[PDB]
Amino acid sequence: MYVKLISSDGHEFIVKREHALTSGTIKAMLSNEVNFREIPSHVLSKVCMYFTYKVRYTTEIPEFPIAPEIALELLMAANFLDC
Amino acid sequence: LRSVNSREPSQVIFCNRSPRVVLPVWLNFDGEPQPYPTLPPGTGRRIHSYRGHLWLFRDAGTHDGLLVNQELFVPSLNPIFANITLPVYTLKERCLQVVRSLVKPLDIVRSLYEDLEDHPNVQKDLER
Amino acid sequence: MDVFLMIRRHKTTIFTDAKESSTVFELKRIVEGILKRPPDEQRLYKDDQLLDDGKTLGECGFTSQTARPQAPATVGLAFRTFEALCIEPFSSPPELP
Ligand SMILES: O=c1cc(CO)c2ccc(O)cc2o1
Repeated sequence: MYVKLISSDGHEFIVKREHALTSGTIKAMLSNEVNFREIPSHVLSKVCMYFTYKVRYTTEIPEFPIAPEIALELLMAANFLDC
Repeated sequence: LRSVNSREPSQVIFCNRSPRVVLPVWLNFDGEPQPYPTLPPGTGRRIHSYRGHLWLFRDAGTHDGLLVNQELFVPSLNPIFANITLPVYTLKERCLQVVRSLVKPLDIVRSLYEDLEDHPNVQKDLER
Repeated sequence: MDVFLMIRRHKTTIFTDAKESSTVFELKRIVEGILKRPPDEQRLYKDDQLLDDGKTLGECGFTSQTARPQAPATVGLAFRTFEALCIEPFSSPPELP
């Protein structure tokens, strides 16, 4: 089972349902597509990468990389999604 | 939260399986946090401790929390291995860490202003 | 071993994993369940190279240590004559404050 997370610029990210349920905000928006008017694609793609990263490592754990150019926007999205 | 004055020696290996400079912290017999010399990433150190003693570990530069043997490390009866690793930070806290390291103490909401200023701190975690 | 992938076409991106020993055709079956298109109407690409249905992902350079969860590998997708491989880039981040 998969869900669709659409960024503000139209990009359609298709991730597993249980991966998206990590964020409580997304579960409320599903209860199956979610449109994010404030999150561009270069931020939402990192969020989905964090879903896989979180489910896999929850062996030695590597650092989750965040480029400095996307840190501020990813911070706002993570704060809103509470993930 | 204090160490037990057991006087029973316990051999311990501080093993840093993290990309951070680990700062070991010993909680003395009055609960006060005591810092020890830091461990570069991927390096180990055999240290002399005692049974019932309390150890926690942080990032030496930012005091970010770290896990030892998946929070508190208590040397037991024999050496004991203390595996220090990166936890799975929340995406928000991980973002706060990166922003903290690029800006000195932004077009962001007022609630996130206080989050950036609420630095990780040993005394704050001890009350927790 | 698990490899972690982004299967991308146009403005579509699928985050999924697969075994390093699984085949290109078996990956097309995964796409089939999601996008409702049979494998015969699918072309898979590593960069610009067309992938053969019988070759394993590991043979095609999708290894567990390069296709990581926090940095997944990109597999190009193209639907069917066959369209040309088109992958819309992600938006650009702003200037550093
Ligand atoms: O990626 C983003 C970027 C912004 C603003 O740049 C943003 C703003 C509010 C919000 O609730 C989420 C957001 O997510």
